[PDB]
Amino acid sequence: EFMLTQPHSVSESPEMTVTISCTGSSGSIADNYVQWYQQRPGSAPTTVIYENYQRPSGVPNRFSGSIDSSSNSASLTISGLKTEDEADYYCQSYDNSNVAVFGGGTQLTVLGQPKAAPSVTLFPPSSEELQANKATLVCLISDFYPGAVTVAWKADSSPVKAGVETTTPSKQSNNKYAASSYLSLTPEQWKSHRSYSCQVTHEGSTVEKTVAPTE
Amino acid sequence: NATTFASVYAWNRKRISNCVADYSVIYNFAPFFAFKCYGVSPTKLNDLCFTNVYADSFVIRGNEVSQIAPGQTGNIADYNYKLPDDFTGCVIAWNSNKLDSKPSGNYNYLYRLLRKSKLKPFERDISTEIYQAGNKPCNGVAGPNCYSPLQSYGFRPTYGVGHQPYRVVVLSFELLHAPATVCGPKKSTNLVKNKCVNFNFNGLTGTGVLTESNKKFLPFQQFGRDIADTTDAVRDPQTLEILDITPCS
Amino acid sequence: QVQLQESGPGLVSPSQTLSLTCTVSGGSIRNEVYYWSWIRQPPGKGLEWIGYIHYSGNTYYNPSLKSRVAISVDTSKNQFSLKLNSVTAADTAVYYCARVSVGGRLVSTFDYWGQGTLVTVASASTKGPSVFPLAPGGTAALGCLVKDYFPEPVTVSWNSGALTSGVHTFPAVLQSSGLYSLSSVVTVPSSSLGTQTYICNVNHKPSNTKVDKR
Amino acid sequence: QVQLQESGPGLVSPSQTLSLTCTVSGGSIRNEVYYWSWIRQPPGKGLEWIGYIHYSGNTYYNPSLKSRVAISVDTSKNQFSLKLNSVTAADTAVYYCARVSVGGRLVSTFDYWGQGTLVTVASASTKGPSVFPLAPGGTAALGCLVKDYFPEPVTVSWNSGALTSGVHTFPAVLQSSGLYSLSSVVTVPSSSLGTQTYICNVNHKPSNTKVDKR
Ligand SMILES: *[C@@H]1O[C@H](CO)[C@@H](O)[C@H](O)[C@H]1NC(C)=O
Repeated sequence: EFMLTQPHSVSESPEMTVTISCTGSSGSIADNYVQWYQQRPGSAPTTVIYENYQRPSGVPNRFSGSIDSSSNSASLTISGLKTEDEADYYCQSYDNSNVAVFGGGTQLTVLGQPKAAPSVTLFPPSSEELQANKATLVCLISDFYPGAVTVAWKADSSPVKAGVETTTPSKQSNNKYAASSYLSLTPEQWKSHRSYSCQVTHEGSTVEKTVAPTE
Repeated sequence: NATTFASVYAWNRKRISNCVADYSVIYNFAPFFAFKCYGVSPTKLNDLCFTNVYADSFVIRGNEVSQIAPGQTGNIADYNYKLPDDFTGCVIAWNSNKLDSKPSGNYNYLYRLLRKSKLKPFERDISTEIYQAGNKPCNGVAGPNCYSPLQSYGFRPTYGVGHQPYRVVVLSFELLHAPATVCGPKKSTNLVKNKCVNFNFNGLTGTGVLTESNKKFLPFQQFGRDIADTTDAVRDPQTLEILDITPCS
Repeated sequence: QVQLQESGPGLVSPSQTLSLTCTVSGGSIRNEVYYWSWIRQPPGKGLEWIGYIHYSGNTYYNPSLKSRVAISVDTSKNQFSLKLNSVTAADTAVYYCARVSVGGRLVSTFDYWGQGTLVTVASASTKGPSVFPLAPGGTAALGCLVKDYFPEPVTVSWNSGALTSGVHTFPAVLQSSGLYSLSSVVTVPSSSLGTQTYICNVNHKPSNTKVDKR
Repeated sequence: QVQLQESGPGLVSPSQTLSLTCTVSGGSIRNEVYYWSWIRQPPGKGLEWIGYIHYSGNTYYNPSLKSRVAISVDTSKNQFSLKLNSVTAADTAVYYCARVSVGGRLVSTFDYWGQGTLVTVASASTKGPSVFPLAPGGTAALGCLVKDYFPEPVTVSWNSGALTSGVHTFPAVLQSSGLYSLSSVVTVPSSSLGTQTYICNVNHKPSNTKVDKR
């Protein structure tokens, strides 16, 4: 057994020197070649460093690995980090019995992202769903910078008693966040009220839509 | 199916003779990395017959498979195993990383690094004499101008495919002067009596009707003939019974 | 470029034998990389190595999953499959197949990876897909809603993949009733709300059920 | 295919008889090309045609070298020899034997040649060279030094003729005392400096002396 340990999360300002370390526990690191892979959310990992010193084509020169036999650990130092490199990293090695082992992973985060306002969007249930004796509200959030954004629902007088679902925000293609919310209820209760609203909690601000079921 | 194969410098050879050379049982093993045949054809190898088959078994290190061939030159080809310029046979090789490798390193296999002269075809030379690189003697231990004759392989399971241990079996098929004895299987359809069919018992080609008779031959006799030198009866080599040979009509 | 395509049933009942098929495109497995491995990743967790197979019959498995993992290969179809017997809820992970380069001195270089797929290890209250339209300045937003479907892996499409400008997706969520829900919208000008009706072409991968609705 | 191989001593004393023997492999000289010629080339100079001989004994020589060149053939051994008496210091050249495709319409088509051997005409008669190995970023380099020898042709093999990737050779130079020096290195990884000793193999053809050092 040759297990590798990595820090779970890490963050650093852009255009600075960042180094991701990965340490072995039950084996010699100099016995096999350590590989690093970049895996963005919703995509397959891509080879970054192989043979511990070689880098394939297409990868920027900012990536560079290192091997330390004294501390039986490896370190992936970066020069000039930026937003396009915000992804997960893993150290992959091999045990003495030809067994490949992947690292615990390292969540890289870029703090120097530009500030943006959330794009709150709410959609009421259509008539095709109301005819099916059901109703479901779809609230959409996007383009927001803070990741601690929570959701809320109001019936313009009190919180909605119906079921409420909450989704965890995730990164977009442009390093921004995106989230969604859902609420299900009967069509009779939906058509018998004046308005429903989807409240979004943002840093120092809040946005609501207040869509009215009355046609 | 051997559990342990000898090293390349000390390759063990087995003689195959006086048996049914059914080469089809070889394909039941793992997919062969190399099956190059010289002179003989593997498609109809069972159809031909040979005198003796030399099975040279040894293990080499990956890319060294390309060195075992008639007319090649290399470290293994010149100092560990040399094939003749007119070799007639097949070279079978397959990977054995899951058997001949250990995590701590399987240093049980060794090979001769060099010698004063090249090896003759099918020559074996096992010794521990320290090689004398310089004019000074090399008795006792290998000094600065001396080197050990044998070198050990690593054979770790983490090495690349070019360095993995490959078991190689070289089969020879040269007929020197003796008549051939190992031809392989020659199965055919069963007997059909009371009907005129062509027969080829042990090479006795003809046409006639086979029928049982009380003409029991001697234990060493195979077939019978009349006063006209014509075959009249023959025995069935599967179940020993005398069957007469007469023209149908 | 060499591309891989995972395949197999997206929903497997518990205590059953899991089976997934990986298709190799761009050549044949004789001399290319000599190794093809499987890697799984639980949702929100790290990667996990499973094992690779050689075309000569050499197989290697994870020590933690020796008796459960079974790997086979077929050189005639250029496809290698991964088998897992007696699956449970702990096996919930997205499986990937990848090639391993052994031409060097040591094994390394996981150069290419597949598209990946998720396998549902639950069969309780299995239901099919269901869709419902969503009602919608110079621009407006609207899309199609998919609900009442038990299997997690689902695919979306718009206008048969022709001119998909403004298409955006959102992560799914499991409702309290035991069914997932997915939403996909598209940004279009306000003039195109009543003219040039766009069609959403979501597809339920575990059942290959294509549904088209405005 | 049919190829040629030169043989004979590479160092001849002045005013002596030069003797060289060319060996043909496979094709016996009765019907193959009917003609086999000798061609010598001084260092850095043009090709000097010497002469060819027919299988029936029809010999031909160069006009400038008619009084010294004597060519013979031995069909029993598929070998033909070249004799050059009264050699001079200016006769330093690398000799080659090649065949002529006269079987066509006219004499032409020097299709196949030999590897050639360097022949030095001097009364030095120096013995074999003294060798000294040179023991050793991600890659390193090591070599073996060869000095103190008048006859140039020597072998520069490595690892008993294996792993030739990265091997490089350098031209020789004559010292002030009258000896040549040779150097050749090979690029090796820095991590592999502990095992797999890269032996350098040298052989002095004029004396058949072989030395192997790490
Ligand atoms: C013969 O080969 C089979 C696999 O084909 C193997 O399981 C068995 O152990 C081999 N026999 C011996 C004696 O090793």
